[PDB]
Amino acid sequence: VDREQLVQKARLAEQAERYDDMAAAMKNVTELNEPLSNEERNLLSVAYKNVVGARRSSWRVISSIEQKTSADGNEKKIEMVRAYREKIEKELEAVCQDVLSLLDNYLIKNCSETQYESKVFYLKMKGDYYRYLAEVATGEKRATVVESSEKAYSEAHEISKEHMQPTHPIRLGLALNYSVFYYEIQNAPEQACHLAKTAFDDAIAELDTLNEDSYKDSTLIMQLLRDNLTLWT
Amino acid sequence: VDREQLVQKARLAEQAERYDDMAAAMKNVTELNEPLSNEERNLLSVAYKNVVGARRSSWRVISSIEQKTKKIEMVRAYREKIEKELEAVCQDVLSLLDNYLIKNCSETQYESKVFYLKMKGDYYRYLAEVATGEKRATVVESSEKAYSEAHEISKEHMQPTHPIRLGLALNYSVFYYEIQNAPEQACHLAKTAFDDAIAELDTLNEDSYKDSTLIMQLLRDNLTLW
Amino acid sequence: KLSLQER
Amino acid sequence: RKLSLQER
Ligand SMILES: COC[C@H]1CC[C@H]2[C@@H](C)[C@@H](O)[C@H](O[C@H]3O[C@H](CO)[C@@H](O)[C@H](O)[C@H]3O)[C@H]3[C@H](C(C)C)CC[C@]3(C)C[C@H]12
Repeated sequence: VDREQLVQKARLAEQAERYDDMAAAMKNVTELNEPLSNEERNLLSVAYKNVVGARRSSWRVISSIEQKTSADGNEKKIEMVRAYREKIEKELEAVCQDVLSLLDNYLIKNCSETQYESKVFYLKMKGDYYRYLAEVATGEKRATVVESSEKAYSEAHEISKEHMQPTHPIRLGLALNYSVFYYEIQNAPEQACHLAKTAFDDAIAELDTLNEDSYKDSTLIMQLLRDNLTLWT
Repeated sequence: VDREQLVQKARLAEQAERYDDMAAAMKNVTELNEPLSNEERNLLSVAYKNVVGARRSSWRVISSIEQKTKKIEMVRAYREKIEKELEAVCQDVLSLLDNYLIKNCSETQYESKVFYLKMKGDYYRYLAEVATGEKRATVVESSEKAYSEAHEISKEHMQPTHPIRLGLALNYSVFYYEIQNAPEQACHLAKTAFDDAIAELDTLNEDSYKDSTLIMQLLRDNLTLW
Repeated sequence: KLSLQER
Repeated sequence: RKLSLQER
């Protein structure tokens, strides 16, 4: 039940597609107050993303049912859909607050000044899981967590711009989700198009710097950046 | 708290892929002691099939990793943890069969009795996949009696081209192959049910003909694989 | 599997 | 589809 065994369990849960156990195993490894390896860092992020992704997918389906049958006939059935939707939000908000707690207590705190890659990695997770909370929010509760995601992306944007190559996967992934936060959340298409094209052109300027070790990860995000830029114009 | 909304909740859980909630809603509908309709019976079946199916896939992946490979003791622990969940889901649906579903089936509801006896044999066969020692022979004899009783009822009071009768023969052949390890008994029932279905294949039931031909394709694909 | 896989 | 980077 040591650190090596918990990572082995998280590897098994990913093979068994039991992402709930995978996120629970990597949560305990995070709670060991030790730095996370690049493999352990990716397994922790993949686990919670699939867990929160399952609740987001279920929420979009049920919320679409409410938008369709707003006041169509039976009102008691809408009460069942509303309580089912609010139960999904309670599970989604609990998973997000679980990730945001591990970041600001075990991951961001343990990051040194020289660990720029791990700092931008965890800062984008804070911006992502706060954006997911902004997806489920109304009134002041939305803008309260939107600014929490605005400060998480903008801070990582200033850090990853200086001490990181423009062709780095974490750099491109940060600019991708940041443009998504500017488009879907803030309804600012001009800010998203400019930010996406800026990181895209910055990556094109140094295409010769791609190493044979990790290049498909970089080309995939650049392809996603070009796809979103083509449909946003 | 009513019956109609629990069925609506099960439909919403199916479209949200929350099969755990779906199996819970149909469990409450079944626990209302009222016989399930054709759509409600399929909702309960599909729900627990996806629930026990996800546990079987995770068990088969962990078992294959334990076979291909301080590091093993944890794999065996993750195996028994999934086994505990798999056995809990099986004993849950098996209790719904022996108390609510089969009990509310008269001796003349042949189509419903074959469906529930096949389901009893399926989830007892699922227990035979993870049981060891005398616990295996106990649930294998239970799955045998459930499949045998369902086979005799469908052999006499049912049509050879019935999809439920064909699906029963498919799972009965799978039981004889993957559990009893008797490919002679497995291919015998599959070929017998296939020949009896082809003999009356010209009827082409307008109600559901694609479902009948699809199960024959599954019987045909199993004959090619074996 | 080889069994009748439902929806 | 989702415009964000999906974590495969
Ligand atoms: C919160 O933002 C963090 C993401 C930002 C950048 C990205 C880098 C680290 C990337 O390198 C990772 O990819 C590694 O993990 C895979 C499998 O886990 C390997 O296929 C692969 O080779 C390996 O590089 C990816 C990934 C690629 C694009 C398909 C999806 C998200 C993930 C997991 C994390 C992060």
